[PDB]
Amino acid sequence: RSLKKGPFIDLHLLKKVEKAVESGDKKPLRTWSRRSTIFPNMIGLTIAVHNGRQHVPVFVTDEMVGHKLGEFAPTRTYR
Amino acid sequence: AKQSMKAREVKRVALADKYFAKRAELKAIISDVNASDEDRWNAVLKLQTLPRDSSPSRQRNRCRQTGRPHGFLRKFGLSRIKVREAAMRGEIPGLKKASW
Amino acid sequence: QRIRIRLKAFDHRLIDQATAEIVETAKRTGAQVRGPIPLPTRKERFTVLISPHVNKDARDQYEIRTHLRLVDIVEPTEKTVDALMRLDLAAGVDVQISL
Amino acid sequence: PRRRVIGQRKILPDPKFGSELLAKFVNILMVDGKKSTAESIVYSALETLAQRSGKSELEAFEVALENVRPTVEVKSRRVGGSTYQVPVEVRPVRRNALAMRWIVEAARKRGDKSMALRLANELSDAAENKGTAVKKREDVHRMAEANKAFA
Amino acid sequence: ARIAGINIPDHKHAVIALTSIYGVGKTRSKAILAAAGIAEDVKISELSEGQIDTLRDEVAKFVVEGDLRREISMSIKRLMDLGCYRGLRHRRGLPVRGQRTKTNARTRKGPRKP
Amino acid sequence: NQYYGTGRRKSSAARVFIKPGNGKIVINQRSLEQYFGRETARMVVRQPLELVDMVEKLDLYITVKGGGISGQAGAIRHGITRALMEYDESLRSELRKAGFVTRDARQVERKKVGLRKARRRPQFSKR
Amino acid sequence: GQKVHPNGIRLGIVKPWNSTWFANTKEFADNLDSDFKVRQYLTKELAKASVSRIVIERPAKSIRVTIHTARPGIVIGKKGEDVEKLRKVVADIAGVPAQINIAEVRKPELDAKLVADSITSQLERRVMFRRAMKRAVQNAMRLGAKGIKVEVSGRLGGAEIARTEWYREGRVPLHTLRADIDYNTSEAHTTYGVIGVKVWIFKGEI
RNA sequence: CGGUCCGGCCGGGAACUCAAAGGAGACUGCCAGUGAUAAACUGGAGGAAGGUGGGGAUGACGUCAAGUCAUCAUGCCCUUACGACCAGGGCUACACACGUGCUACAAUGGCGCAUACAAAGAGAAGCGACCUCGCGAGAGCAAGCGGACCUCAUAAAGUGCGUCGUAGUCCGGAUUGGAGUCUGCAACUCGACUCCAUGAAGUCGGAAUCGCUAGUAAUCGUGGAUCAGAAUGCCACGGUG
Repeated sequence: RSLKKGPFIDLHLLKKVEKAVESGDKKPLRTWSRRSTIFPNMIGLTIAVHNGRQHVPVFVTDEMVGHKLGEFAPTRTYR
Repeated sequence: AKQSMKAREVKRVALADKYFAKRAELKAIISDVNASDEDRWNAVLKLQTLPRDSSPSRQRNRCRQTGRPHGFLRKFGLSRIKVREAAMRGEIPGLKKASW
Repeated sequence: QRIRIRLKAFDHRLIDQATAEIVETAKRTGAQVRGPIPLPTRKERFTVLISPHVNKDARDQYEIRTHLRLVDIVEPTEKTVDALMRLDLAAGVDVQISL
Repeated sequence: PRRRVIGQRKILPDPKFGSELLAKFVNILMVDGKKSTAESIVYSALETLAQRSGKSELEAFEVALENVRPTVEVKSRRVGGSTYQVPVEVRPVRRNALAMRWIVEAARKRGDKSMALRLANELSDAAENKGTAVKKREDVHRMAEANKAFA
Repeated sequence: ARIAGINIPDHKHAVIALTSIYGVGKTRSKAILAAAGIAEDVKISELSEGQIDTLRDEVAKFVVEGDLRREISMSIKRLMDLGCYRGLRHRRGLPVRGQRTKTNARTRKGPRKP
Repeated sequence: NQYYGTGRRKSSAARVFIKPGNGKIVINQRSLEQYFGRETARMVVRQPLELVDMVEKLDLYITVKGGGISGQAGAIRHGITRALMEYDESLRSELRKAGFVTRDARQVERKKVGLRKARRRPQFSKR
Repeated sequence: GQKVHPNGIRLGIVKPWNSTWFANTKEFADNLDSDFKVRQYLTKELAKASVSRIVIERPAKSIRVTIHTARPGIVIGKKGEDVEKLRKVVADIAGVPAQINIAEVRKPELDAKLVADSITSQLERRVMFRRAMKRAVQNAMRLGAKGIKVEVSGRLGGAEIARTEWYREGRVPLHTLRADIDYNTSEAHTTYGVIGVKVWIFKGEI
């Protein structure tokens, strides 16, 4: 629901992703930017998204492109 | 309010005067113009490298005397309580109790 | 050309005194005066809670009345212009000079 | 009104017929301050209830009112620890008010298409001494005859 | 009669009768009747069969029928299998679009149970 | 010559000029039927010159601002009564007894703090 | 019940405003804050000068302050050096050039602000509150006041349970808007907390 | 009264609406009757208004150790932390219970086209017209306006014609899917709005209970504060009544 003038992604996460893909398979990416959009060059990486207390590991697939990172890290515990 | 809250507001006002007065206006102009560089204006990434407190939307209007963040009035720059205190003492020009 | 004067104040007695002073300054100078035309009063209103905590039903309603007067001089002799441009009026009165 | 003796407000006459009865009927039928909406309903109903009989309009409306007008009603009373129902004589103004209110509530409790049709049918039934308005008047008179001992 | 949308629309004003198709609202019904050449206030009766064939030819342009149900089921299933926030809200029958769950979730939660 | 009268109601103010002789009524460059589609509004406007027998004996030129249909009709009635008293001044008793010379001072009551309307108070719960 | 502020209810009826400038929305809050800072500095600096009222008016591009005091020689000082020092910092606070006038309070026993200040000073000197209240009432009444009542509240005499006490002489018609009622308050900061003093002085009607 | 592109628009006029300053006016003042020849009460005249004309502000001594130490001020505890900075999250959870509201269950109505009549307000890091593009939210360009001048800003119920014909419907709009707009560094948790699609419950509500005496209730729109954005709340305004 952001305008159609381009998606948003935090710059530090962008540079982390480029350094991770250019250097081959790496460790999970620890990030707090739940608001960043999942881009096609992140397919294959597992980003550890902060959820408030932990960094939830999220293995990115082609079906996730377009979502925000926080959509795969629930912040509230309910049983 | 605490002293740290007032200091935060002061710092935010200062940062908003420093950066967002010219630099961020320029960047948001580059971001909103449809005629310019629909591919790599690079303005969107540069807008987030600026401090967050430089955004004027992060400022909260507080009473100029107590720092209260609720019940603010832009006409007087005071919260409702201090507005009433100054009004009853005759320190706000022209302001008086209304009836109709 | 012609000069119109817009007077603003919170007290109507004060703005009437200022307008009287202006029309005497002009007429005693020998210019013609159209006015003073009482323009509508802009009364801002404010409703505030009078309680420190809750008690929302307890409120005070205040208001500020802004009084407006319009004074026009059709042929402003240099006498009239430099006479009114150095007039001494009350502190609580705002004067505009449009040419 | 604990002490208040109160006068009377000025009701305007009907624009079409010049009757205060019809004006109060429109007032009773009106909802949400929609007087123009109620006047069209009343006028359509009076027209439809005119050709049927033959005695113009106002006359048909008065004939319908004559059958719904209650002469005596009961007033609840708490004296002997139980429900006392003293039959009191109804005043003419309250008579007309009750008749009109009953006719309106009976017309609104009908299955016809439009309120004009419901009103026309209710008034025709009342002129024929039947319907639910006449039913309510007979109910009230029955309840008064039952408690006649408490006058 | 019957349409390429199997469903059988009632015999009433064409603009409202075409709404019975799953996927055709009022706007799309008006658009179908406009692109076909049929008036909106004419009933489904009084319509020639050549005119109903025309309406079928126009409704064939839209994905409006069990096909649309399939595309909606596919999207909700993708959400649920992805495990995103909306997927979890769909799994538990809770409001998906930010509505409050403290009170007033009766459409998604159904009749209340103690 | 013209006989003038100013009528007012809730928010309306009608300027009524009457002239000797015809059945013409012009409200805001429109006829009475054109201006007032509501029959009560026409009955109210025609009302004062019915006690005084004027069918085609007076020409009315009316302008009216503010208010709604009924407020404007009452303002026109008030102005017509005033112009008629200016015209004859012996019709005073009749228009008094009819109740037309009285200015209806019923204005909308203001909204008050803590109330949903002028008098409508919020729903009260005890337990 | 809670009472209306007797000064604010009479503003424009029989009471003048203490700030008499005009400004639009742009400069209204700035002028209000600058007036507050000026009045605060003046009240802190002239604490021992018996200052009862600070009237602030803003001509076209300046500010002039009128200080109503019962000790004008103290505010002015030898060769006006003190009032000059006051003006030179009022000009800094307000930003615009400043001017200061000194108005004498001829009868300090009839000014509610000065009476309240006297009572709070006595309370802080550990003076019995009843004595101070009655002395204030007597001094005001023998000087021709039509009426006066003073009220003190909160841990009077070091009491553990707070109490409100008020003395009244003459006539104090708080419901008459035509009544010239001089009202002001003050707080005494003692070892047991704050004691609030309120003074009403009636000087006739119209 | 002349002129007119028919628009108070332009000469003009100062009449009227209105603007806003001053004044008049209502006092049981007058008449009659009742009444302790009193206070008063009932009615009448005149009058725009009649009996404190309507509404508001105005809240006595005190009561509830009533509310607020989290507006503020103020008489035990912490201090390399109970202080301070930051990012993310939460205050938005959800088996359930209650209070206050909005929308409905329809025909005194829904929809479509045409058309009439308000008041009160706000506006300069603001209101933003006209024109162009867009189905629309909006976008581009760009006047005027610190404003009885310009903008917000098309009042809506109403009225005329047509249709629907008592059905879970051309009622109702919940919910959900897809596509977008704008603000904002940033709409995932957790924004508002638009378009297409879908079309829950609901057919008048048990015990019980609330508001309101006249321009009131009921109903219909309008504006403002807070505010980058976010009103079904609050505060105000008028229409019908």
